[PDB]
Amino acid sequence: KNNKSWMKSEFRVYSSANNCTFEYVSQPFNLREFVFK
Amino acid sequence: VFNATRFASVYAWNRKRISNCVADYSVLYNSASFSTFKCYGVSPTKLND
Ligand SMILES: *[C@@H]1O[C@H](CO)[C@@H](O[C@@H]2O[C@H](CO)[C@@H](O[C@H]3O[C@H](CO)[C@@H](O)[C@H](O)[C@@H]3O)[C@H](O)[C@H]2NC(C)=O)[C@H](O)[C@H]1NC(C)=O
Ligand SMILES: *[C@@H]1O[C@H](CO)[C@@H](O[C@@H]2O[C@H](CO)[C@@H](O)[C@H](O)[C@H]2NC(C)=O)[C@H](O)[C@H]1NC(C)=O
Ligand SMILES: *[C@@H]1O[C@H](CO)[C@@H](O)[C@H](O)[C@H]1NC(C)=O
Repeated sequence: KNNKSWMKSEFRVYSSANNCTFEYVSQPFNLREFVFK
Repeated sequence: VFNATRFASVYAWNRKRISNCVADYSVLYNSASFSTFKCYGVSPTKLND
C-alpha cells in the first residue's frame, strides 16, 4: 500500500494469555505437507 | 531464583515456573551460603537423576 512494500499490521489471534506453561521461539529470519500427533 | 537483588515479603511470596530446562543441585546445593537445605520427599543427592 503506497510504500511499494509488504509488512504486518495485524495479529488478530487472542485477547488474554494468563497461565503460560510452554514457550519456544526460533532464531529470527509450492507444496507444504504436515502430520500432527 | 537465588541471585536476585530484591525478594518479596512473605505476605507477597512470589512463585516461578521452572520448565523445559535442566535443574542441577551441582552448584545450588554446594554454595556454602545456604544455612538450610531441607528436603522431605527425596534425599539431596537424588535430585539430579
Ligand atoms: C550467585 O551468583 C554468583 C556469581 O556468578 C555465583 O558465585 C560464584 O560461585 C562459583 C562457585 O559455584 C565460583 O566459581 C569459582 O570458584 C573458585 C574460585 O577460586 C574456582 O576454583 C572455580 O574454578 C571457579 O572459578 C565463583 O568465584 C563465584 N563468583 C563470585 C563473584 O562469588 C554464585 O555461585 C551464585 N549462587 C547462586 C545460588 O545462584
Ligand atoms: C490459571 O489462572 C486462573 C486465573 O485466576 C486460576 O483460576 C483460579 O483458580 C482458583 C483455584 O481453583 C479458583 O478458586 C479461582 O476462582 C480461579 N479463578 C479464575 C479466574 O479462574 C488458576 O488457578 C490458574 N491455574 C494454575 C494452574 O495456576
Ligand atoms: C508502508 O511501509 C512502512 C515500513 O517500511 C510502514 O511503516 C508503513 O506503515 C506502511 N504503510 C502502508 C499504508 O502500508
